Amino acid sequence: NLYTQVADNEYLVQGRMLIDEFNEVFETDLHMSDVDTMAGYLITALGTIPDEGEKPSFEVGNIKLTAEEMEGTRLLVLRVHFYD
Ligand SMILES: [Zn+2]
Ligand SMILES: [Zn+2]
Ligand SMILES: [Zn+2]
Ligand SMILES: [Zn+2]
Repeated sequence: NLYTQVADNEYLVQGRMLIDEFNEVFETDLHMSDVDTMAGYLITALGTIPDEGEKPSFEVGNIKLTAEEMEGTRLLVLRVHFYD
């Protein structure tokens, strides 16, 4: 699967998940031109590639996206929290 829940309002999302897929699953409104995946989305939004083990976040609307797992410079897994 491209994502899994871990707790109320909190999920792990594979970097390869399409932004459009994420919006369909989660009822969100993310958009970014010339970028198709959630890995590309978060990397672009952060503006810098995190070190392995470094877990910066980007907030947008009621969502917080965290770089949960890097494999070299590839963003493998995002953590997503939803707020009210
Ligand atoms: Zn949490
Ligand atoms: Zn740093
Ligand atoms: Zn390192
Ligand atoms: Zn390494």
